[PDB]
Amino acid sequence: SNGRNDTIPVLLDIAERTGNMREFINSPFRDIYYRGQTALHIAIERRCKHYVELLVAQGADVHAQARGRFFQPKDEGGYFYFGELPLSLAACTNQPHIVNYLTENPHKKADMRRQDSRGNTVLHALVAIADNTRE
Amino acid sequence: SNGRNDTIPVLLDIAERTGNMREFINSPFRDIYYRGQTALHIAIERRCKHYVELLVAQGADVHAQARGRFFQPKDEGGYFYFGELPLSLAACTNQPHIVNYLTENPHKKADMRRQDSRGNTVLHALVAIADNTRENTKFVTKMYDLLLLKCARLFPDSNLEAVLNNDGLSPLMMAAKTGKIGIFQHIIRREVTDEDTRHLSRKFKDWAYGPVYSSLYDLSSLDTCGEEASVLEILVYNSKIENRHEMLAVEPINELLRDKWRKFGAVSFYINVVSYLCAMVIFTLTAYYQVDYLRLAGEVITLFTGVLFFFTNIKDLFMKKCPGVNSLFIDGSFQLLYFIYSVLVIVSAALYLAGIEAYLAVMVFALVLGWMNALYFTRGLKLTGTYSIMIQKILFKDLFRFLLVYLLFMIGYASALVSLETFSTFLLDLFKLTIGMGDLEMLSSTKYPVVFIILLVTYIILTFVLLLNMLIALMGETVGQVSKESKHIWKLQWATTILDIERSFPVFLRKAFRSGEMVTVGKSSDGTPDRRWCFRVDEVNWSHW
Amino acid sequence: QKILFKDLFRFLLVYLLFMIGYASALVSLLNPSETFSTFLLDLFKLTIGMGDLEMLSSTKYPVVFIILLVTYIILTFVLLLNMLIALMGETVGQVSKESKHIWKLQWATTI
Ligand SMILES: Cc1nc(C)c(-c2csc(Nc3ccc(C(=O)N4[C@@H]5CC[C@H]4CN(c4ncc(C(F)(F)F)cn4)C5)cn3)n2)s1
Repeated sequence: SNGRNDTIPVLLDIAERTGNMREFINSPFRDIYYRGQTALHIAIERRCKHYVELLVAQGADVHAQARGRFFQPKDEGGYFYFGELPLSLAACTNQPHIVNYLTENPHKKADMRRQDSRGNTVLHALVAIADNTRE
Repeated sequence: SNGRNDTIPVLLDIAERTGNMREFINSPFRDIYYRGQTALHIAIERRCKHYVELLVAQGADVHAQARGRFFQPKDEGGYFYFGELPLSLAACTNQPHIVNYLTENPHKKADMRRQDSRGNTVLHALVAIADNTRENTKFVTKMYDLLLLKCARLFPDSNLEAVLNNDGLSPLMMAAKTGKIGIFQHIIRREVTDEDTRHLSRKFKDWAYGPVYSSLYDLSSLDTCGEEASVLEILVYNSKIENRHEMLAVEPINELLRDKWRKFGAVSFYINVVSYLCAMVIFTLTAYYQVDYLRLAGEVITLFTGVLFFFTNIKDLFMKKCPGVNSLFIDGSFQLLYFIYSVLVIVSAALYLAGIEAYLAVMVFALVLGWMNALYFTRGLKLTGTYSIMIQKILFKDLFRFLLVYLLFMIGYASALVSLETFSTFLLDLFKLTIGMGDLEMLSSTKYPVVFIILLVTYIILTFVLLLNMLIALMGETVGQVSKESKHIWKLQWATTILDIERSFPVFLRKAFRSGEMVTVGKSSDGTPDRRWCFRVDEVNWSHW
Repeated sequence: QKILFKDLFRFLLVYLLFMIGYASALVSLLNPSETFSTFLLDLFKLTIGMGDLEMLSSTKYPVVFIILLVTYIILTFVLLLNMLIALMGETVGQVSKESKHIWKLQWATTI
């Protein structure tokens, strides 16, 4: 709410003492509709640059796959197909700052050449999301 | 003058000296035109704030009923209807400061729930004054919001919009029936984001994932399973036809009609059509034989269909009926055809039992009118609905007044031509001649071989060329302008068919096929969830994030 | 092809519907079985005006039969000709640009 939530820093502070920091920021939702969507996907689609920076600073993942039925083309019975990668999600939601940060960061960067399950790269996803409008 | 006269405070001082201040500043004009307009109404309508504050300071009256004939709707013979309250008058003249002050003031305040002699609240008055213009709809919607929110903050109870007038109409159905796109559309997709006053909204934000926004429209009054007054039935039946199309094309209504179609509407119609075609085939087979037991069963089936149509047409009298439905193509035009076909069938049966030999003529007329009736069921597709609308327009035009007076023109010119029982014979001969199957043998018996020659040439000219040209030009004028209202009245016909199918179902069947879904859209007093029958409409927008 | 698809089927459907209904109604006034083909042929001939009305006098009631024939002729001819003319005019005044756009497609296809 209101662009910030102070709980996450304390939650990560607890998690690192629990000794599961690599496993903590990872959540392949067993549900069919939300299969593979980790916390980085949520942080990116919420347009929260600071939280994306924080989560990638802990070194979780930059190549997580959003394989759920929700994350499928409308022809297959989905609602939003952006590719299946956090970089593809950032590119398909019009977040240039997130794309820039994910491409050039010290911790871990997602290569633009990576292909999802369908083989689509970031540009294939950008083509898929585009409709013949102006904005 | 110049916004201030200094005589008012002095006169009020004299009045308070005289000890009649309650009766001094109160002016129930006994004139029939101004029956009730007190000084507060005059102060407010002059766009003056300091004087209205000054007069209301001593507490004269704030709920004065301006029952005058001048303060009545233009349809009743007035010139300005604003409700009948100073608060409603201030709200109907775009005076946000006056309406603000009249509510949050120490001395005396006007409750927004108060109703005039018509039962109209201030929101009803705002709906009544609104028309379909930008500079009007702007402040009407803005101050309708303002008033709804203000009545929501104070009195944490049922919203002001839930108060019905003496006709049972809330502002929503009042706007739907009277035909205002502005306030009606604003109410339909009303979204309030404040936490305290959130239950007032009618369009929610169920879920969102980047550039996809699944909004959740409310169907509190749009779709009611019979046991309430509904906006949709009023829109389709009781509204201003001049402006009915633009209000059936709003966000929930059109997709709600499509959902009803897909659910039961389209499939009821196909069951409804195939049955009528089968009945028409059975009736044709029965007529072709006029085995006798089988054709008697077919005749019984035909009589059953005829009596069903007769009961359907008669039962409408005790229901929504008696408009000027003689020219409307919203199933009003086909309703008279239904009734005529049923009456022909019934009269044929009666003459079949009364011994009159003219039974078969009426029965065959019933069969042919029944096939022209089977032409009705092409409303299921726009490509065929437009064709049906055009062909029915021509049938409702071609055979009527101009063709009728064309027959009368034949009558008159036959009467003029005869003899410068022979009248009827010459009439038949001329009728055959005009089509081309007649003969010119009448020239021999003419007493004047001159005059008639040129006269017959002129008669042929007018009867054939002129009438054919004007008849063709009739559809020539129609088509170019009606290319769009063809589909407009097609939409009206489709919606009317869906709603008429829906009514015939029992209440439990309507609830079984009820559209939308129950959603907990928020919290209320005592933590009770808002269980509103809502209608999801998924959307997409790459402009706001 | 556009006229054959969208318009020819509707015209034929309406024409056959009216013809079958009215022909069955007229046969309902028969006097004795196999007269279906001959009666349909004579009605079709009378539609343009080349037919014979010899069988008309054999019916019991001449007035209603003649009136119904007149209604058949006027309604079918006027309505069907008017709908043909109106639909073709509207099509050629509306989708000429769409046909222009289309022709390019099979031109490129042929290439
Ligand atoms: C201009 C007009 N004036 C009047 C008075 C009109 C009028 C009134 S009733 C009527 N014509 C009727 C009446 C009754 C029925 C009928 O038995 N039904 C309806 C609803 C349930 C049941 C089966 N059906 C159906 N249910 C689900 C599907 C699914 F599988 F797709 F889900 C498919 N089909 C349709 C059909 N048609 N016409 S019309």
